[PDB]
Amino acid sequence: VKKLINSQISLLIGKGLHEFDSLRDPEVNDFRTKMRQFCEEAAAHRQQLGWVEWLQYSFPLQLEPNRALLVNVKFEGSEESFTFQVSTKDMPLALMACALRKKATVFRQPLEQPEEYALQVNGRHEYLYGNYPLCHFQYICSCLHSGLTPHLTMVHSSSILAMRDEQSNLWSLEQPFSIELIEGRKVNAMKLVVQAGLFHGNEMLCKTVSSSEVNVCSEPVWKQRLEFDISVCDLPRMARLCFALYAVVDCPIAWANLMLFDYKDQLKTGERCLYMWPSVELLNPAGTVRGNPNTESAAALVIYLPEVAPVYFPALEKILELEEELREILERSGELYEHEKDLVWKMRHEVQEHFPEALARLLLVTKWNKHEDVAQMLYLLCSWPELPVLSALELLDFSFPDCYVGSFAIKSLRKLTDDELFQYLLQLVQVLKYESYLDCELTKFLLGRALANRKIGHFLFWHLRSEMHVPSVALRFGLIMEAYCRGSTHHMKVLMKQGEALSKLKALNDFVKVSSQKTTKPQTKEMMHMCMRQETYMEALSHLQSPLDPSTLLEEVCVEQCTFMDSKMKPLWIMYSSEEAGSAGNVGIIFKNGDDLRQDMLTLQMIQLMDVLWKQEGLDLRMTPYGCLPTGDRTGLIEVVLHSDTIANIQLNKSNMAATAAFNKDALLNWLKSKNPGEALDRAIEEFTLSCAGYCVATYVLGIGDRHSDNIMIRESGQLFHIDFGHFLGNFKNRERVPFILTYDFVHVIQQGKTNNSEKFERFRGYCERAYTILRRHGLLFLHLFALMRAAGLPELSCSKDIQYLKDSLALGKTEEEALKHFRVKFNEALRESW
Ligand SMILES: CN1CCN(c2nc3ccccc3cc2Cn2nc(-c3ccc4nc(N)sc4c3)c3c(N)ncnc32)CC1
Repeated sequence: VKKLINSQISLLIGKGLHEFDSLRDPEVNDFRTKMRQFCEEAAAHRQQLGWVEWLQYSFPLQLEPNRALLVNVKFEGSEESFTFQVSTKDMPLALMACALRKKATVFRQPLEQPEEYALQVNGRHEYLYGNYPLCHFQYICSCLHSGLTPHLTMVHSSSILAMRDEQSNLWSLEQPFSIELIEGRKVNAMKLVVQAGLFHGNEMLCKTVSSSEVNVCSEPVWKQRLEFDISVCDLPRMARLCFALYAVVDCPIAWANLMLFDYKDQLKTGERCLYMWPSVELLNPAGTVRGNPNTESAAALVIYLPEVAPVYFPALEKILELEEELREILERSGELYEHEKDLVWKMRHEVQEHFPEALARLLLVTKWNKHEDVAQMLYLLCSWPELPVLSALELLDFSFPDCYVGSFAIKSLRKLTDDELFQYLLQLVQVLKYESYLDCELTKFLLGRALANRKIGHFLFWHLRSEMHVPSVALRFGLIMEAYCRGSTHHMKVLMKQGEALSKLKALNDFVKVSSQKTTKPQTKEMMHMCMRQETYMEALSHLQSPLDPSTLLEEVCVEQCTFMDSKMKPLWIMYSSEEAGSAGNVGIIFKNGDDLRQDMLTLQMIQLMDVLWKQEGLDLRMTPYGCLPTGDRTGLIEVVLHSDTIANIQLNKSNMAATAAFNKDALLNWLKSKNPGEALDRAIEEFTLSCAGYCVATYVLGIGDRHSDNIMIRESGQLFHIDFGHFLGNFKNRERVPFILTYDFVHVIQQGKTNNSEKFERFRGYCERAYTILRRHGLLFLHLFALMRAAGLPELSCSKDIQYLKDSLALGKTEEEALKHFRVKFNEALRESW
């Protein structure tokens, strides 16, 4: 039975656990046991929560960032149901009470308090409970805007408890620092050099040193000594040694990095063999500090770590043993001349006292290649007041490589609400890539939070699982997933069911790719349907939680509605229905295989954020942040938005449609008039107008380029949205400066199909201005989030030039005033550009 579990984990994570063992490694071996402990105790806590608490773990509320309402309620065993009039201001308890009083009369009354129940959304993994107005609940909202009547089910507490039950599991060393560079094993055309250097973060702890010029063979021999311009007793606990190997007459060949203190803080010695990574300013301090696992093909560099006695980096305990100014004027870019830094350092007790939020600026002027300077910084750190989340996020960057610091950030991040934490999860994962060691505060934090909230849990898994084909993080992520599963047996089973669907989806897609190159779509579609109709398909692809959103259930797959697009990577359109969920169960997914959805996922998340900030301030721009999740190697899912189309498509202005325009510009409006007759039209134009304003501003600020009519969509409701985001930050395909954009087809619709409507247009103008100004108030939030993502190795997000795009598009350089004028400048341009 333990064997079975183990083998299912292996299948889930996509890498056998025997591959962990066979490395014979203390770091790994300790990670696995210590974490297993951690996670299982979390299982223990969970399996004894109160029923409500369980609900919060297992189906977290989905909330919003008056008038009368129709609701249909039913109880768990019967199909008999009741349809109340309720108030959107009513608490769920009120509704439950009504449902009880209705139960008690039909079924003549005993009768059992409302506080025993929770309302489940029919045919979804969603519930409604807690002291909230009914329309604070996302699902309730959905229905309101879209006409529909809420279908809920009274679930008694003991039913929930049955659920909970079924899911049970030294400064003494002054000499300079030297290594020996012996030899290697590898390929090129000339002469070979290695250069070395010591980094603490992006910072060099002294001048790098080079190798002497050796002939271009395959098994080079230096046997060199290499002494660095720092004392040994100075090295900071996080000192990072970096090499680059290249040829010369420059040809980069490979790189390699390691920590100088092992993970139990022992200064390392003596011999290391270094299995290097292929080669893409040659030095790469950010890159993984574990070696290439391709040990039969990686160039290897043997080095030697001299002995100097054993020596353990000091305990904190020891570390801790060791004018009327203008400093404010300097305290507001953040790059600064030398005297300026010396000031900060001198003033550092004042910064802790009267500018606690300047921690970061101080960490950067602090002298990490001087142990003394480090101990006082730390001294100060140990009594430093906690920081707001936004400063914490700043601290997570590569620039702050020290563990004590790392830990203080987590210490500030702990007050994250589950909803905020979810908003940043993508970033906190990509950051694991910077970790020096396996066992770390962050991982523990992520594991702890995942284990306490099944949705964090769900998405952590997929973020991790989607990078398994990436050698440099295969080991770390595989280990984290493993831990996670030890903490959740039942979830592991739910997630396997998802991997299986994915798997078949991959098989089905490959067959589609083949069949299509030997026949007509119609023919291929009928084949697709047949292969789907096989039991093993029918069964694998049905009854699962959607990896795009676990609260959506994909019940029965409607084969007659499935298809593929005949072009490119042949994506799959797979549709579901569910008797239980009624209309709400009619959902679809799109399976893409051959593209990289990572950058789309990032963009749509910045758009989701943008919406939340706008909403937090009372502006709902009617955005469509649809689900998009990479799940494997150039593989992932995209949520289907029903009742929508592409602009381009509506503009094929095909005869014998409702939309038959005499002039092409009418096409778009014709279509809305057909989807929104008589009185309904006014609504749709308004929707169109708000969504258009959001996407105008989000695409501008993000530098989303390559925008055709075939990657912009409208919903029958009026809402316009952008899809397919493959180039951003001006990086259209090299790097331009996309203007604000404004299609004339849209200005037509905003103005209700009239040539002048300054009235309607100048509203629109305001929307834009507003959406724009709010974003700016959270400029840093974007800056810090985009900074953390430089870790993903997204090729359109590599460097300084990339994030620059944002500072500018947001003009965080200018003031509340001059930003807005400057904005209007590029708005009227875009305007007069509309022919
Ligand atoms: C026929 N109508 C409705 C179905 N339709 C589509 N059928 C497809 C069949 C197989 C594969 C993809 C299809 C895409 C569409 C149009 N379309 N494209 C998308 C879409 C959305 C996002 C997205 N991101 C990428 N990187 S590619 C991509 C494609 C889409 C969506 N999310 N929801 C609903 N319809 C969508 C075109 C217009």
